[PDB]
Formats: sequence, C-alpha cells, structure tokens
Amino acid sequence: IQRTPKIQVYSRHPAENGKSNFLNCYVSGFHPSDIEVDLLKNGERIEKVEHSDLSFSKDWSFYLLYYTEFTPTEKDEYACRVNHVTLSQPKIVKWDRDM
Amino acid sequence: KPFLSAWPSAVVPRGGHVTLRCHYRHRFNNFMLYKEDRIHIPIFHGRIFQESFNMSPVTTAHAGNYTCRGSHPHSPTGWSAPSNPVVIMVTGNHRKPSLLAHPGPLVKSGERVILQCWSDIMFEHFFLHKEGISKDPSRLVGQIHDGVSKANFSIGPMMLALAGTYRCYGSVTHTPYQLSAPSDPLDIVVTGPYEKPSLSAQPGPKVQAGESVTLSCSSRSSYDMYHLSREGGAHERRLPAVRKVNRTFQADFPLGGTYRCFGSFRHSPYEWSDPSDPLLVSV
Amino acid sequence: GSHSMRYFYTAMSRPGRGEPRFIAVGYVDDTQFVRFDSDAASPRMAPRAPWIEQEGPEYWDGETRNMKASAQTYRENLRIALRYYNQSEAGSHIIQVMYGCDVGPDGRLLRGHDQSAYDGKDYIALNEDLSSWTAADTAAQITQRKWEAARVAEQLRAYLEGLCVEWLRRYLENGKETLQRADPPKTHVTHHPISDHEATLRCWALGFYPAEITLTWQRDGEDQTQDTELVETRPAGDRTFQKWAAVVVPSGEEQRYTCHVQHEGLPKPLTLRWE
Amino acid sequence: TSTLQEQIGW
Ligand SMILES: *[C@@H]1O[C@H](CO)[C@@H](O)[C@H](O)[C@H]1NC(C)=O
Ligand SMILES: *[C@@H]1O[C@H](CO)[C@@H](O)[C@H](O)[C@H]1NC(C)=O
Ligand SMILES: *[C@@H]1O[C@H](CO)[C@@H](O)[C@H](O)[C@H]1NC(C)=O
Repeated sequence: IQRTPKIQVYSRHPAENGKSNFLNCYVSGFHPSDIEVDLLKNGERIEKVEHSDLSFSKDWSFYLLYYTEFTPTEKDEYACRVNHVTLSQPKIVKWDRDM
Repeated sequence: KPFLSAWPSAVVPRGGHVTLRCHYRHRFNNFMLYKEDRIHIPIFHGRIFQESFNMSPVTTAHAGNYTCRGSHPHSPTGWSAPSNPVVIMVTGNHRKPSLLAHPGPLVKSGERVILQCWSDIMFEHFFLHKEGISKDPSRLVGQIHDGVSKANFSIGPMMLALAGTYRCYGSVTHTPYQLSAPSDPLDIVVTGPYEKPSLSAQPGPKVQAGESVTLSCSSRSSYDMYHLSREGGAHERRLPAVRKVNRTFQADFPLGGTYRCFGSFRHSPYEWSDPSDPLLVSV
Repeated sequence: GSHSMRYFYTAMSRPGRGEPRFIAVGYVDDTQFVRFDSDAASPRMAPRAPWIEQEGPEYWDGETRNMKASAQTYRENLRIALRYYNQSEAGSHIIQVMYGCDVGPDGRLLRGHDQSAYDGKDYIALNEDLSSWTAADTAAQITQRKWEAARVAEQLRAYLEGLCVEWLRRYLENGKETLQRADPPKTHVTHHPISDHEATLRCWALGFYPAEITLTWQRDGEDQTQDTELVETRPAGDRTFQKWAAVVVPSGEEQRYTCHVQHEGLPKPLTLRWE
Repeated sequence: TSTLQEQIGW
C-alpha cells in the first residue's frame, strides 16, 4: 500500500530567456506522505524553495507543489530531485521547456 | 535541529530501560549528548554515539536533562545546533505518595475531576503521569500544611485523550529528576456520550439468603462488554456482551446494594457509556 | 454552476522522528483557502487565499481552537488504531479524513461527505443518506458501533445541512470574482520531431480555472483516445492550472490532426491545428 | 465554526 510519486517539472509561464518566471516541481500520487524534493540549478540545490500545504486526492494519495522564483537562460539547466520510501535511489527529472 | 526522543518512556523505573534517539538529516547515528548545565561539554568524555543510546539497567545517574547534537561534517562546527530537551526522570527513589480522585474516578464527558497527590514525606514537587508510551508528566509544586505535602491536578473538561491509568510521584529537594516509587494507580474513565444500558434483576431485586440472583445489563447498542458497579467502591465486574434474538446486547452477572452498569467496546477500556439507571438489590 | 467545500485532515505518527503531526487544509472547489499545521511553533488556522483574509478575529480564533482540539482527537485516534490493528508503537501510520458539502446553482445542498482512511485505504465513510456508515473492515466496524451508539451521524448531518452550506455560500460570495469566474485556457500546438518519419504534436492549455477540462486529439474527426498521451492536470502556482495532450503522427500528416479543448471558461469548444 | 466542531473518536 506504498505508492511511488509521479513527478512533473515545468514553469508557471511560457519560458523566455532573461525573463522572471517560476519553476515548479509537482509531486503526486504518493503514499505515505514523507518525501524529499529539491529544485536544482546546475546540479546544485536551490535555497529559496517553498511548497504547498500537504493535501490528497480522492484515492488518498498525496500531492505537493514545490516552487522557486527564477530567470531562465540558455546555459543554466534546472531539475527536480525526489526521494521517497518507494524509491531505492532519488529520481531526477530535468526541466524541459517543451514538457 | 535534531529531534531527541526517549523510548519507550522518559519516565522510567530504576532497573528498567530507556533509549535515547537523536534523529537528524534522516539518520539516527553519530551524535553527542549534553546535560542542561554543561551546554558545550559532551557527556561521557565526548562519546560519539554510533546509534541510539540504550541505558539499561537504569540507574539514578541516568536521571537528567538531555540535549543532543548530530554530526555535521561539512559545517563551521563539527556538529548541529542543540536538539529539543528531553528529561529522563528515574522513579523508585522514595516511599510512594498517594493519589485520589475528587469526587471520583468515573468522569462524565466534558466535566472535570481533581487528582490529589499527597504524602507525609515533604516533596518539593509532585508529578502526575498517565500510563502509556511517550507520555509527558504534569508537574506541580507541593504545598505544606499540617504535616503533609500535596498538590491538586485538575483534569478536564473530560474527554478520551485524558482517560486512562494515572500514577503520581514526588521528588525531593536537590534531586529534581529523581522520582519516588509510583503511587497506587487510579483508573480514570470517561462516561458518555454512548447511550445508557438497562439494568435488571432475575428473578427480581428482592432476594433472601440463600437463593440466587442474576443482574442483567442490556442495550440496543452493540456494546462488546458490560461493567457492573456497586456503589461503595469495590472494582466493577466485567463480562462480554452477547447478542440476543431480538437484537439486544446483554450480559448476565450472577451474584445487597445499589448497582449501575456501563457498556464499553473492544480495545477501549477507559471510555464507558452513560451509566444505567440505578437498581437497588435487597437481601 | 455547482460548488463544493472540503476539508482534508492528515494525522501522522513518526516515532523517533517527531511528535505526531496534524495538518488540515480547506478548499472551495479547486482553490485552497485555509491551512493548519501542528508543527508550527505556535499553530493557528491561517488564510491561504486573499478573499478570506478580511474575515474577522473571531473567525480565526474559533477555527484555531477547533483545529487544536481536532489535532488532539486524531493523535488519540492513531493510538486507538494501533490497538485495533495490533500494530507496534514503533511504526509510522497515517489517518486521513475528508469531509464537506456540495451545493447546486441555487446554493442548496446536493451531497454531504465524510470519509476516513487508515494507512491510505478506506476505513469508514458516512453514507449518502447522512445517517449510516460503511465500514471497510473489522477494525472500522468497532468505530461504526461506537458512532452509532454515540449518534455521531446526526451530528455530522446537522453540520452538513447547516454550517457547511452556510459557510460555502459565504466564501463563494467573498471570492466571487475568482471562484465564480472561469478563466479559459490559453492554447497552442507545438511540433517535435522524433525520427525522420515520425513527429509529436502537443496541444497545450495554460492558465485555466477551474481544473476541469477536456483535451482531445482527432484524426480526420475521429478521436485518437487510444493513441493520446495525456498528462495529469497540474497547478501553475498562481491558482490556475495546466495540461497538455500529445499524439505521435507520421510526417506530412500534420494537417489531419486537430486538437479539441473543452472548458467552462470557453464560449464554444476550441479546435486547434498545428501550422 | 466552518470546520467540523464535533470531536470524533475512533
Ligand atoms: C531542561 O533543559 C532545558 C534547556 O536546555 C530547559 O529549557 C528546560 O526548562 C529544562 N527542563 C527542566 C525540567 O529543567
Ligand atoms: C484540592 O481539592 C480538594 C477537593 O476538591 C479540596 O479538598 C482542597 O480544598 C483543594 N485544595 C487543596 C490545597 O488541597
Ligand atoms: C429482548 O430479549 C431479551 C432476552 O430475552 C429480553 O429479556 C429483553 O427484555 C428483550 N428486550 C426487548 C427490548 O425486547
């Protein structure tokens, strides 16, 4: 009755280099609730990260949104790193502007 | 900061066991311990606990006020900030005090009860502690009057979380973490809001020695157990409830005095129904 | 349109890692508006949407007391659950509760809800009649017997018919211009090669509220519901949502593909195509 | 209150 997290990484607004935006990592469909999520900038943990209040769906699985303000560029690569009891190793999902 | 905890209880008898765990950065290993007065001096000559610290058998030397620091290699200092404090209180070091309830141990939901601890030993403080895992004790200063020290613990408005088995302890001046032997226990039970059962006598409440009389506790509610109490404070008899053909739930206690019965449920021994109406049995 | 209010409670034990924790969140439709977290140094119910912030101090004090009491109640329920299931006090467990009301266009009650779960599976739920329970197992059957003996369903029914409806109506008015004004999605189609014989067409919907939406791909008017990649609807973080739908198409056939978008903020359903 | 005020034990 343990459920592994689904992960999406995406921006609040359509990305345009050099323009302030928000980077999001949405984790959902997981159980139990403890989970570790970091946003990364070039492999390095971003500091000013906030998250939504823990809630759950009709099937009892939890979801959370993690987010930080950011200005995207051509060179800088962003990602989301998620660990949960269901995962042997942390999952890393790159931010793809097209996903 | 780390989270420090005592398992199974921070209140522990001499000779028993308690384990301190220091949870930090998702692990339980590599920490140091400190007592309240020495804040940057690790106890046990700076022993680096490789895992939870088991104290067993517990001695009075274990009593104390603890904080931990977890290893943090890649930081200015080698270690973390101090954890929350955990007070290990060691019991069994003085004659036991006494614990009584006013007006009594059966407390109606939403109402209050006083638990009075007292002793002819002068205790500086009294501690009231409900039986169970990881529970905190309440502390009050003792007050002296006419050769006893005593304290009044007010409990309520009464609900389930407050119900259970209570004991009280005293500690004497200069050894605040060393507690007395526990008082005799008091079961504090909450009554209501579950509907009152019916009490009856078979053949009836009029009996003369030496013929048999059975009291029956009955309800349409699916109680799992019934408790028969006779005014005057001998501990209630208990019997499993049995389902009857007309769908009532009933227990028959074969036995004067004035009686009442209460229903209760599986795994829930400290919450009872409203009391039945009283029944007077005469011999 | 119809609307709903829901409160969601999560109560978790974590022996050796922390004190038991209770978190509650409240939603009107897809909009969260309050939160309470027992881990805060000085826990209070707090606003999570702007339209509730000007509710008076008597509201916040009242909600805070109730949550403090509820946190206490559920800490005990975790202990009780341990006894029901014969589990050790070393393990970590979770109780979840969701309850609330749905109302119709006239503001009148359509349905009330009160459901609980233990360790992520159904435990006990109030039935549609709001006067009886469905228990999922023998443990839950103990709770059911208590609740019947204590007339709990009557209490829940009174709440659901009264305060729940009354407050949802109040919140819907307070937040009318966000809660009752659908924002249609901004839409577009992107094209991404896969090989030199195939490519992906992705239909995007952004910045919409409420979350309910339908994105479909058709090929000469026939839904490709079997060959459509549909991502879970996701929050943008500004109280709007995002979704996309993808289909793999043979090269040079891009023109037979149309993306169809349905959402309440749209006057007429949309039909998009890549160019 | 807006939240359920009744306290319910299992
Ligand atoms: C124990 O130590 C802490 C300081 O670390 C102090 O705050 C706390 O009040 C102490 N508790 C007792 C009972 O002394
Ligand atoms: C404590 O409560 C008991 C009973 O209600 C009462 O007899 C006494 O006056 C109270 N105060 C003290 C100091 O004992
Ligand atoms: C139902 O059955 C019991 C056992 O015979 C009977 O004594 C009890 O009085 C009945 N109760 C009702 C309400 O009929």
